[PDB]
Amino acid sequence: MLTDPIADMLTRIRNATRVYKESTDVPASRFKEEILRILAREGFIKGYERVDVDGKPYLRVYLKYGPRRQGPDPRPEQVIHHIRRISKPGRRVYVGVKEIPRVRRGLGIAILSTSKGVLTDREARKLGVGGELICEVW
Amino acid sequence: GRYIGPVCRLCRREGVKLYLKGERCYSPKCAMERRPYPPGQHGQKRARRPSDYAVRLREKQKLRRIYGISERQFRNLFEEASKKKGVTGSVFLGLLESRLDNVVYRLGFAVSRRQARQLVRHGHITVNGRRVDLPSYRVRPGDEIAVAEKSRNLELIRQNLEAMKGRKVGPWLSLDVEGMKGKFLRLPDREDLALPVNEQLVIEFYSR
Amino acid sequence: PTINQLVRKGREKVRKKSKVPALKGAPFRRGVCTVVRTVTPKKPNSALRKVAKVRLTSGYEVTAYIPGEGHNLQEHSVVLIRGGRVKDLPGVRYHIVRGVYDAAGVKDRKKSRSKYGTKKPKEA
Amino acid sequence: PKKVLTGVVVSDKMQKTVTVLVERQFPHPLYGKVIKRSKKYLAHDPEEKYKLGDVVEIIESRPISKRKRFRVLRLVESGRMDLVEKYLIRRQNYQSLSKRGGKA
Amino acid sequence: RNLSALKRHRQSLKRRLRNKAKKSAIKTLSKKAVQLAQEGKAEEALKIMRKAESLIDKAAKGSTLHKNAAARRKSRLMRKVRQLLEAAGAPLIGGGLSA
Amino acid sequence: MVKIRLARFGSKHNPHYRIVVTDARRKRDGKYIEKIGYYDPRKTTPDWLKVDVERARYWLSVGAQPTDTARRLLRQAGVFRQE
RNA sequence: UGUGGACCCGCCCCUUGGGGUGUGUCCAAAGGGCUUUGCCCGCUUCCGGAUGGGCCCGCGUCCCAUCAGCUAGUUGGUGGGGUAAUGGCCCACCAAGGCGACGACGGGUAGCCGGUCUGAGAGGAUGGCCGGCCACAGGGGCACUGAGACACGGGCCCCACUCCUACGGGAGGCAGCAGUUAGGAAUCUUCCGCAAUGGGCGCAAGCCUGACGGAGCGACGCCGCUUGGAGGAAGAAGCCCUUCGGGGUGUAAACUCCUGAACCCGGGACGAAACCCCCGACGAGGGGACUGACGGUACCGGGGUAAUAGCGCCGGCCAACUCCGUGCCAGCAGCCGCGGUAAUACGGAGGGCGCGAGCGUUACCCGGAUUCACUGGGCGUAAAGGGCGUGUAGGCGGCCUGGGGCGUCCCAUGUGAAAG
Ligand SMILES: [Mg+2]
Ligand SMILES: [Mg+2]
Ligand SMILES: [Mg+2]
Ligand SMILES: [Mg+2]
Ligand SMILES: [Mg+2]
Ligand SMILES: [Mg+2]
Ligand SMILES: [Mg+2]
Ligand SMILES: [Mg+2]
Ligand SMILES: [Mg+2]
Ligand SMILES: [Mg+2]
Ligand SMILES: [Mg+2]
Ligand SMILES: [Mg+2]
Ligand SMILES: [Mg+2]
Ligand SMILES: [Mg+2]
Ligand SMILES: [Mg+2]
Ligand SMILES: [Mg+2]
Ligand SMILES: [Mg+2]
Ligand SMILES: [Mg+2]
Ligand SMILES: [Mg+2]
Ligand SMILES: [Mg+2]
Ligand SMILES: [Mg+2]
Ligand SMILES: [Mg+2]
Ligand SMILES: [Mg+2]
Ligand SMILES: [Mg+2]
Ligand SMILES: [Mg+2]
Ligand SMILES: [Mg+2]
Ligand SMILES: [Mg+2]
Ligand SMILES: [Mg+2]
Ligand SMILES: [Mg+2]
Ligand SMILES: [Mg+2]
Ligand SMILES: [Mg+2]
Ligand SMILES: [Mg+2]
Ligand SMILES: [Mg+2]
Ligand SMILES: [Mg+2]
Ligand SMILES: [Mg+2]
Ligand SMILES: [Mg+2]
Ligand SMILES: [Mg+2]
Ligand SMILES: [Mg+2]
Ligand SMILES: [Mg+2]
Ligand SMILES: [Mg+2]
Ligand SMILES: [Mg+2]
Ligand SMILES: [Mg+2]
Ligand SMILES: [Mg+2]
Ligand SMILES: [Mg+2]
Ligand SMILES: [Mg+2]
Ligand SMILES: [Mg+2]
Ligand SMILES: [Mg+2]
Ligand SMILES: [Mg+2]
Ligand SMILES: [Mg+2]
Ligand SMILES: [Mg+2]
Ligand SMILES: [Mg+2]
Ligand SMILES: [Mg+2]
Ligand SMILES: [Mg+2]
Ligand SMILES: [Zn+2]
Repeated sequence: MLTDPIADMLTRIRNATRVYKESTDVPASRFKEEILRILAREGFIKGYERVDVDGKPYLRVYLKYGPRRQGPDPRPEQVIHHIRRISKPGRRVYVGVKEIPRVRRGLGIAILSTSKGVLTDREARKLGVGGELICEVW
Repeated sequence: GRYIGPVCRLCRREGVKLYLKGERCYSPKCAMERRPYPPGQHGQKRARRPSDYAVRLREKQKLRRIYGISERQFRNLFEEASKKKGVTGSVFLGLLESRLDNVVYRLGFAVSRRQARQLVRHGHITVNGRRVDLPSYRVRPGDEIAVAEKSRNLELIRQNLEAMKGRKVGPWLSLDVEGMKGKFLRLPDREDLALPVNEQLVIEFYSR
Repeated sequence: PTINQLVRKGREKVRKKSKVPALKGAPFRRGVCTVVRTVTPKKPNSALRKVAKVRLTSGYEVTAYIPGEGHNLQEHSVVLIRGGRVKDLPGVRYHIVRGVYDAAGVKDRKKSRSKYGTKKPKEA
Repeated sequence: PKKVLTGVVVSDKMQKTVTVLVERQFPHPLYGKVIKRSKKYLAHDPEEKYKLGDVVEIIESRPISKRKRFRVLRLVESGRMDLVEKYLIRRQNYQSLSKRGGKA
Repeated sequence: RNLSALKRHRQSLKRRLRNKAKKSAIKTLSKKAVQLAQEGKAEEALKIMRKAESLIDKAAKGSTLHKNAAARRKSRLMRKVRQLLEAAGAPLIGGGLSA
Repeated sequence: MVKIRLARFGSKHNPHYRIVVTDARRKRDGKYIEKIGYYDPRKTTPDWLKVDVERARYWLSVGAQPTDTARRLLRQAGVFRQE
């Protein structure tokens, strides 16, 4: 059993991208999908689609990179240079609207889970609500 | 403790021409002439590459040396500029320039700063009417800095104000050589002051 | 350590050991001599460093040091202690204040006169 | 407002008095983790109407004795000795850490 | 030395004595009644209870008992007497007792 | 009883009181019940005595007793003027 | 006398002893002054306000587990005592309980707070002055009187100590101001005034008020100010260094002129207008009267003299170097390290850097020290994985739906004194 499914998915992606995979698979759960729906919209990934493997529900996440660079090590830049888990079991984190952090002077995001649903640090700020600071991406 | 000692000796150790002497410093004999090297038995010997530190320690000594102010006061003013909104340098310099003794020198009632400082201490100066014998008095925008009435007949004040006829004054200031009055129009902008100092290094020295 | 562990035991604020039990850690402490023997420097050095055994008011009998070119301390000389070790004499952690009590101040001293307790020379 | 608390009846070995164990969750002041914590209040039961495993509300009352400054307000849900259980066992291993011979 | 605050002490003792006396009475008569009633003395029992009630309310007149201290006193009395006459009493003088 | 009096708040040789409702027993510059004004004896500013006749009246009505000086300052502000 | 209120009981409304009502019982008082035949100051009972306070509750509040089990008034009843009042607060009787690793009990240390200092912050440290609360008034116990005390300048007893002792027997308590003495590295005047603010009492006049308002002493702290300004040699003398030509101190001085701290003379405060008194009603309102400790002080005006400088440092860190003396000596030394012969490091000197009525030292607190790491650390070989396992409490939990809404989030509102 995974101790933290969300921290798992965030990683499957972190890992997949360093070897420049085409897409990685993560077991499926609504919450996980809601998160993807954001990476997707915020442009951190090409997108995700629901598949099945050996009968079990997964979430094919199609990753995104940059252009093949020039010089030694022509490996593309990362779209997702960073994707780190914050509120975790054993150490939950909750922020008030006036406390939602501003990721990378704005250039990045933060995904909270509010009672108004999963949202980015702007989306939530705008709706004027805070919640559990799920992760941080940039 | 306003120093009270050799002043052309400070221009020499400063490498830069400091006009903390007023007259004389404007005529071939400034001591800086025929001795652009620091005062001392080793003055002329070749200098060693000053340490990042020194470069700032000197730079501050220069600025402060100019307005002839104690480090005690100089610091407390800098710190005040640290709290105010705006480029600390622009506020620091503006604040140093608001000193009554300094303003007096500007309006030319005195050839130097130390002469001005005395003209302040001996009541020869007036702010908006009443006198003020505090060199540190801060002149805000809109004050009329004049010469003490019962003082306008002093030989030192005559030839000093006479030499101001025809001479232009800082843009932020206003002078009326007739009635011997003056006007602190506005806090000078960095631009307005052309000091031989990079305050940036100063903000850095007090940032240790 | 896990958060649970920290929550469980937390971190430990380690304390500071006073390297000068001049008790009450007071600025200075008064004492009377007992011995005025001389001592020999540590490894790298050699000389005849001057030391005094002071029986402090703080109920402490400790070794002080007598700084300066030369002194005048004897058996029952009351002196003032100030703390400050001597890196060449292990066990000598306190300095004795020249110019206080029976401790005369270094005569004919022009430089660091403030220390060594010596009045301004009346240069005519 | 007279404070109202909710806990489990861990004991009724008293005449008109029940021990109510109340729990409380909250973030750690420095470590953030949401920690648990509890305290037992001696509630007043004049008609000894409540028994072990009853979850009752407790209400801030005017003093009935030392230790007793609370009265049993009502019943929330009954019959859950599963809770009493824990409290009991937490006490179980207690008397097994000293000089008794290690016999527990 | 010397401080005429001694006058205060001097006075407190006369007060201390005056108070002490009014109470002794009350207590002494209060028992008296809690006794006749205890023995079912319908009339003479209430009777005294009435005088007690009085010295009580009276003590409260000034600063002996005062407050609701007198009130307690009375309550405990009219209470006890009524419950002790609960042995075939039948209140006769009907002092401080309601039908 | 409760009172309306002054509380010394200036500085040496620079007295500035603070017309205030306090309990008769408290300190002078102690903890007050409510501030209702201020007064500058040396009248160094065109504004050397503000009062708030409303509040002043509230307390008078419920028992507050004013010092002689305080009553003077209250009157100057017309706390008791009924005309 | 009974407006009323107290108590028993009943009923009603409330709902832990709140409010109402009925019968019965119980309970009031003080007089004084005149502008004397009615005003004033008081008095009594009751309801209410206002202010102050008691008691109770949730949560928070240092170190050691080399302190792990503690308790019998202990825990809870019933009845009583007691109190303004709840309560083992106390008591009689009954029941057998209560508390603890979410650290009981024990040991150590400590008055708590608003705040203060320091830190980018999180945090660390701290609680002096001023304000709030609490506790104590030589040590221990106790109650009396009172609206209130278990009462710092009230009382009683025991104890320790000191003065009186016609030796039986007494009298005392500065942690109130000032002062003395002792301890210590160290902490002030046996001050002036009640003028002002505040307090007690008095109808008032007024009295009392070491609360307070002032002065005094101490660079102890902070801020302001001074010891001068301008001109003055391709540069005195002296001291210094010298590749002996020179180079340095230095425009510094001398010296000319100018302003003129100190100090002298004249004037001279604000803080004070109320209380009181007269008119008016002892009201609103108007009129007058007395009242400054600080102080002849501040401040104003006139006159008027060039009129204190010091301390630290100059090997790297760290701003500033030469000569001489000394020779592992004498000595320096925060750390690294300097001295056994040509020491930028000792001592002196000239010179120089720093700061300046101060400068340096010692002690102590935060910082730098992400060097206890929550923000913000680690454990193969640097300090660090438990010799291994079983599994107790505990921490932690996969995918979908529903209820609840404790955690979490949001809104409004109350609170968050003053000082800072
Ligand atoms: Mg030291
Ligand atoms: Mg005496
Ligand atoms: Mg008797
Ligand atoms: Mg009646
Ligand atoms: Mg009734
Ligand atoms: Mg009822
Ligand atoms: Mg009735
Ligand atoms: Mg009469
Ligand atoms: Mg037991
Ligand atoms: Mg009772
Ligand atoms: Mg009982
Ligand atoms: Mg018993
Ligand atoms: Mg303990
Ligand atoms: Mg203590
Ligand atoms: Mg830090
Ligand atoms: Mg700060
Ligand atoms: Mg802080
Ligand atoms: Mg604190
Ligand atoms: Mg305090
Ligand atoms: Mg109290
Ligand atoms: Mg004593
Ligand atoms: Mg009493
Ligand atoms: Mg006394
Ligand atoms: Mg002594
Ligand atoms: Mg007075
Ligand atoms: Mg008065
Ligand atoms: Mg000159
Ligand atoms: Mg002259
Ligand atoms: Mg008077
Ligand atoms: Mg009249
Ligand atoms: Mg009038
Ligand atoms: Mg003149
Ligand atoms: Mg001179
Ligand atoms: Mg250097
Ligand atoms: Mg020698
Ligand atoms: Mg030295
Ligand atoms: Mg050598
Ligand atoms: Mg050195
Ligand atoms: Mg040397
Ligand atoms: Mg720093
Ligand atoms: Mg740290
Ligand atoms: Mg490490
Ligand atoms: Mg090894
Ligand atoms: Mg190892
Ligand atoms: Mg192993
Ligand atoms: Mg091992
Ligand atoms: Mg082992
Ligand atoms: Mg669980
Ligand atoms: Mg789950
Ligand atoms: Mg659910
Ligand atoms: Mg909730
Ligand atoms: Mg508010
Ligand atoms: Mg505030
Ligand atoms: Zn020059």
